[PDB]
Amino acid sequence: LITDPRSGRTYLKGRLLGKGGFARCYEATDTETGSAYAVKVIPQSRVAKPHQREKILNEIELHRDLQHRHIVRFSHHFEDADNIYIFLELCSRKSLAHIWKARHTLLEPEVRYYLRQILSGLKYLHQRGILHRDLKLGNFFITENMELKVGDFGLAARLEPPEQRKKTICGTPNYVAPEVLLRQGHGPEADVWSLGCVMYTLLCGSPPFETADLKETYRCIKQVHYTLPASLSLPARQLLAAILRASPRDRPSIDQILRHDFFTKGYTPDRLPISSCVTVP
Ligand SMILES: CC[C@@H]1[C@@H]2NN=CN2c2cnc(Nc3ccc(C(=O)NC4CC4)cc3OC)nc2N1C1CCCC1
Repeated sequence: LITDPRSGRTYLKGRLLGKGGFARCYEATDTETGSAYAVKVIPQSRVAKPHQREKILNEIELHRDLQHRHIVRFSHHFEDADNIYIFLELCSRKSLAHIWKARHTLLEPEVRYYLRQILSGLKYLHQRGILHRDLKLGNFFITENMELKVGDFGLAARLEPPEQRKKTICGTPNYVAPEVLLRQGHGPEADVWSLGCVMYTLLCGSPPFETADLKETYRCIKQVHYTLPASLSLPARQLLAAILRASPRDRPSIDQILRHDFFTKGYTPDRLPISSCVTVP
């Protein structure tokens, strides 16, 4: 159907892109200009409580001015008594979670190709004093040009000193850093850890601390108990080992990650073919 603001400007809702607690996403085209967006439709009732209202407002607040080629462009939002409509950059090639579901694994140059873009995106965020806090495949949006845009600022936060930062446990369990599980909160090092998990998932097929239970995963994270498949290259295993460190201060910075042999000695394609979304390039 149609969506509209205070100006009466209409937008045609296309296909449902996805759901997940608690927003429905659609492709939305402006009726008068044809401008396409990825619209997050949030029911007002699901964000009526203060904590849920604050989460939604923070996402909008932090996402608003973010201008980087490796960051989803926030377009605009508006709201009525029923919904909150968040208009975001539509990325025609879905997400790395969609590609991962189709592929299971990516080849080393592909992982390197996406990791560079993710790191470029994250660096921009970190330089702006914003922590993503929810780095996962599901949050890396792919355009028609096979350009990765880091998205979903639903858990984004202002980077705060250790003593000041909220000590809340949040973020996708398979990607969450041990200091977060230890109620020390998220620092830039927690985003770096999530990237180590991203890298591992893309190379091996599954998150490194994935188990049957959440409790067991949390124990595996805290003890940094995971297996490095023998088939991954030495620079890939070296980088995964440097990144997946229990102590946040022992982890490399984004600049250090990018100066590691995995990136410096490895082949990075200038572009990946569209076909790589569903099958080996
Ligand atoms: C709009 C919400 C987020 C997002 N946040 N920031 C940018 N975002 C997105 C940008 N582009 C897209 N693209 C798409 C995602 C899934 C599909 C897809 O076909 N989904 C099939 C299961 C029905 C198609 C997309 O574009 C044609 N999704 C976004 N997503 C997806 C998250 C899950 C649903 C949409």
